[PDB]
Amino acid sequence: EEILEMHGLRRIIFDKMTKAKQIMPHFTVMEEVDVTSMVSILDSAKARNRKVTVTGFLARIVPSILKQYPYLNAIYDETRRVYILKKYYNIGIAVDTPDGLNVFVIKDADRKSMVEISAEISDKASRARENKLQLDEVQDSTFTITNVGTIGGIMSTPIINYPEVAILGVHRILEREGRKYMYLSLSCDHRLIDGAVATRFIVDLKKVIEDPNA
Amino acid sequence: EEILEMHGLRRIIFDKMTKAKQIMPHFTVMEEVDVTSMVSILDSAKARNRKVTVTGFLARIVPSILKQYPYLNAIYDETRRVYILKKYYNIGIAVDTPDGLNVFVIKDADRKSMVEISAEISDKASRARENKLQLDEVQDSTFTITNVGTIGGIMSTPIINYPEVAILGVHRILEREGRKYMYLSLSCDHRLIDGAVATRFIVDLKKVIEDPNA
Amino acid sequence: EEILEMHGLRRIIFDKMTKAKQIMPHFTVMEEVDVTSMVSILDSAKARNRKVTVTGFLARIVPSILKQYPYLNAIYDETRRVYILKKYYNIGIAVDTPDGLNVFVIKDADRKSMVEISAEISDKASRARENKLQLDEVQDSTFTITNVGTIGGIMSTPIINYPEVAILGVHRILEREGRKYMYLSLSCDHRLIDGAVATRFIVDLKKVIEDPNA
Repeated sequence: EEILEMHGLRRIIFDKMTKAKQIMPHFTVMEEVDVTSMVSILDSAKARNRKVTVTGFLARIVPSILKQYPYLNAIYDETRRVYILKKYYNIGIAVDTPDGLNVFVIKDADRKSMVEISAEISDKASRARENKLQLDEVQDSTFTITNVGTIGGIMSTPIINYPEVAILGVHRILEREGRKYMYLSLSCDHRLIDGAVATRFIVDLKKVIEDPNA
Repeated sequence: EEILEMHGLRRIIFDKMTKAKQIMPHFTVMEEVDVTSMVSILDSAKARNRKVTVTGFLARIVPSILKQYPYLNAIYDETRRVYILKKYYNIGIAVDTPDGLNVFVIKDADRKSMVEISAEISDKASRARENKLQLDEVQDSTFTITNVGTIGGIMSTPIINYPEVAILGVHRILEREGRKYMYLSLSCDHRLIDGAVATRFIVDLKKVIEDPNA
Repeated sequence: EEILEMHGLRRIIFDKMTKAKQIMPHFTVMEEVDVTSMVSILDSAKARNRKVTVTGFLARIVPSILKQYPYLNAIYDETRRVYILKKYYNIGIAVDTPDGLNVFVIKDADRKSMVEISAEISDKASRARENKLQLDEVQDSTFTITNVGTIGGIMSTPIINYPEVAILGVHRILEREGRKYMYLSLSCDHRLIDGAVATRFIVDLKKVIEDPNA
């Protein structure tokens, strides 16, 4: 066998993790979403004004509900028993780059329209692959979203990006009967966030992918 | 952006949850259940009787299945080595108060009718929203159950209330095809609760909800 | 109320699990699989070929796909600094004993046929539930599987057999359309197995169960 060691980016992502759930107890909850009301909304706009990705539409909605539920847009400090509830919203996006999993951020997401946020993730991801991305662009994720759906998968239990307080898992689309379905999940620090309040969050969010007309 | 320090109640959970998935490695399972037979025994004793809730119900069945699966109801102590299994089954239950989440214990659930159990849940739940609960009433839980199935959600990897040795996760009543199913989840310390002996229990339970004609 | 502490097997697993989800942080993804082609492939081969098990079938394909993601067939280490990816494929498949859970290795599995495999898995099994098993047959698992779908449960968050770096949960099969599906959960270490690769693995498994023919 060939023993192989640890890298830079690999040593980072190793470390982020060994710590993330060294000190954040993970709770994870899910619902499903009648995404048919969603799915077509991109297809009509993928018709005129490419693009809006699935990643891209979600990041559009997610902030305005973290607005109602503040406990989820927050950070975990080393002053120990402490807080940082961030009022501004820069959301993280986990992408696969040939070296290892890289998180980056959408500058004030609660400001950007559908297309912009989607043109940006396009801008940064292929730039994230060619490993030419900059110090400021990977920093200050108040919250973060992980899509596996462009590969596959029903539902996962993702590990929260430290030191945020919450992460959200996008997955593959379904087709139950005869509507378009998809499972979403939520993982969080089960101390700064209850059971109930994590779930109360996903339903208010679900309701705006349920009703994009709201 | 805002700050602050860890609160009385919130801090008790903070510590409890860190010392939860800090000592106890988590294993969770999910089994689907047909609650159709259940739903209408809810709707029939909703009218000619009253109460007997989605929660208040399960609390009635669980203590007897724990009579068969002894490993599931014991609390984990100070000393490593030791386990202590308990022969007296009172279940704790997960109510969200305004002051943070709570766990009260309807005692010896094996000697109270679905009605008492579902009065006692609401009796105590109503007072839990004023933390006007007695220190006595929130004690000694051998097992615990948690209902987001009021607020929403189809699936969970929940956190065992420490020092108990497992937990059960109640969810939303999805209607697939023409009958009613809700997913259940059970997490537990996989040090004494094996791969099988977890599934074996939630598989034995799956029966009891799937025919309350028992 | 009964003390009862720790025995032989109980100690080996307790200790093995305490330390498992104590170093290795646990990310896990689920995929649903159309096993109708598999299931009918069993029954045509059961009416005449004595074998093959749900396990053993899965087990045959497993090493094939580890030969495509080098990372999942690996085992963690002493001094932190190291990782050792394994090149031969020995799949440890875990069944029940009377004392608790056991794991044993169906060794160099990429060579053996589905009939070959399933005869071995059922052999070592009835042995291990008699605790009549060699130090030999419990050697170098490069990768672990856990079928509780013989008991029930659509899914679980199975914890990786230490220090192997991936695991796979096998589950209860349910009829939908009604076609035939079950869920496939793969847990693993999130230090190496980035999100995308876990999924990229269990879409790459999901695709083989669905097309056993090309």
